[PDB]
Amino acid sequence: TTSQKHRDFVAEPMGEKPVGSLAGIGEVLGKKLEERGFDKAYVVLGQFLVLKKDEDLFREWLKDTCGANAKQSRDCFGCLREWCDAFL
Amino acid sequence: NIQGITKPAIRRLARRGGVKRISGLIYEETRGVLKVFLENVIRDAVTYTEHAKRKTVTAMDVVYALKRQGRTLYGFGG
Amino acid sequence: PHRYRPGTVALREIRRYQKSTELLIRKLPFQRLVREIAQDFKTDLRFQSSAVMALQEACEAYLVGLFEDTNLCAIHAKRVTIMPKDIQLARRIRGE
Amino acid sequence: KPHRYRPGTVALREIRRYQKSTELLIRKLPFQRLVREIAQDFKTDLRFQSSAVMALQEACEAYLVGLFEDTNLCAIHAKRVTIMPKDIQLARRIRGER
DNA sequence: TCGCGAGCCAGGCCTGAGAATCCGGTGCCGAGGCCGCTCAATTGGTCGTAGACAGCTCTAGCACCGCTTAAACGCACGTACGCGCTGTCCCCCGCGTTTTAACCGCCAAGGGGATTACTCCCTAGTCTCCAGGCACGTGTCAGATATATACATCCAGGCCTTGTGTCGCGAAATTC
DNA sequence: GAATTTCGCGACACAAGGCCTGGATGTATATATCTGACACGTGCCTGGAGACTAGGGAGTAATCCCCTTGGCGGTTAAAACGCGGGGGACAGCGCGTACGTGCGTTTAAGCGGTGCTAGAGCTGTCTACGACCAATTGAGCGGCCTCGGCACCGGATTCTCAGGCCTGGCTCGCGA
Repeated sequence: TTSQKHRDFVAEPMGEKPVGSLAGIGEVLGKKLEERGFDKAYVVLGQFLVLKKDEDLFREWLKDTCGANAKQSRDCFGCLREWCDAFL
Repeated sequence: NIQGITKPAIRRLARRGGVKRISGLIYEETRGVLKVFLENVIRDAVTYTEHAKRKTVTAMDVVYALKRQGRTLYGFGG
Repeated sequence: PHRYRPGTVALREIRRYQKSTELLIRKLPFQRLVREIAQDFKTDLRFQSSAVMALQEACEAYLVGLFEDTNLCAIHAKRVTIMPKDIQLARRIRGE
Repeated sequence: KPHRYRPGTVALREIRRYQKSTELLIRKLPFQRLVREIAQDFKTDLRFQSSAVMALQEACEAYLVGLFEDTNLCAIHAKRVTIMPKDIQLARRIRGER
């Protein structure tokens, strides 16, 4: 159901975790998002919040920003939504 | 006046049929079904009556309206 | 207090109603329903009393048969409670 | 590596094919022999016009097709896809044939 | 793993509360009988014809034969789905209390159903005419059949990605 | 403080899911051929059509009365509502066996031709049989009465669902 990295990220406040710690984001995608400018987890969190938690818009932006596919975007969106539900 | 078919009345009708447990949406469905069937009987009864130049829908007209649709009714004949 | 588990009162009612034969719809609500439905085809119709009696007997028998078939459908699907989908299937198979 | 459809697709191809055509689906001679066999139970030495046997076969096929449509509705009602003898018996019992 | 304390659940004994049934009594109104009538069934005769019977024609239903191949049959194999089971939850059911309008008897009015008489025009019946449509023969093009071709589709293989496990080696703890 | 060794890091590797790409397959599509079934022309003859008549069926008014609608006052039985709860609906998961899939083999269905004769079909005769009408009378329908089978009511007696309590075995858990 849920990856272990997802559980580790959702368990505790993100604080200063690097963007590569996000569920569904590997080294390549993390590097790409850093190159675009998004170098921290909370930056992606804020970008998610700006889109008012819309699943389709978040996944489409992620896809157009680094080339993530359905599974990676789904995992990242689920992790971020659960983090918001647990801390936000 | 279709709400005149009271929910306990439909419950009793089901009890006669051998039903044991009744859902909740059933009541509106039964009212709809009863409305349709009553329309389809009274239409033919009224047509028979309009034919004979009467203003009273006698019993034989209702018996014939049923007899057309295959549900022969005994006891009112007539 | 003393209170039956649900299901037994249903069986007592089942036997009581399958033993007797009186009408199961109160007469006056049904009479007003019949007049309301006929009011759209002819305006000044007066029903003989026995005509309304026959209409009511036919409606009760039709509904009892319908609930018999619906109960067969419901028991078919490993349930005990009928549902609108059961009635819709019974009417669909019957030819309506 | 071999071509082998998943169980389910060949059924749909056959369904489309047999719902698009109109020819008779029971071989003629077995049915004719069955009809004569049944008829011999009532009065012996009867002769059948060929058109009569054809009409009988058309009626039987249409009846079975209708029966299977209603049986399939009953089976889907029980949240299955297989039709079973209890499905056929229920369809007939509701239709009033038994 | 056993001894032993303690509690949880399975099943039977027993009872109680409520329902179904059996018994008796009263009364009541509907079924069964009796009389008057009247008209529908009966009987007898006549007569027109529906169809029973005999006979001939000729069509198609039956039986048979042989050949070809479409389809049924048997077998093996894979997988997917029907059945069993469990856990969840919610929503009909059982009951008590309140409300309400169905039911019953009575009234009265008159709308219209049913009956009868008179009238007239609509239709069955017959005759005479004639052409609309049926049976037959003859032509031609719509669809059957084939052929190849182009393309949509199903399903498998290939490559990218993330996630994860793991072991030699860095970083730190421990003893001499 | 040094050597060594255990825990954690990065390279190495692997596994699962998704996206890209292609072949085999079936379906759609265009082009050609051909043949038999539909469309058309024609003779005739039987059924449709026009005229005219007689009479009976239906229309329409007049009239009676019955029974349907409306309304009212009491009285309840029954509907309406709410709430606690427990059992049923529903989703989910696992399995194994049973049904779909495909391939080689047999088999018998289907197509063709022939032979024939039993029986469908059509026609001719004429006799038994059913319509029709007049007279008649007794079977059956309308109305009145009565009395007893049954509805109704009360009151016992047995039956049935439920549960509470006790007995019994089972299980859980800590230490030797």
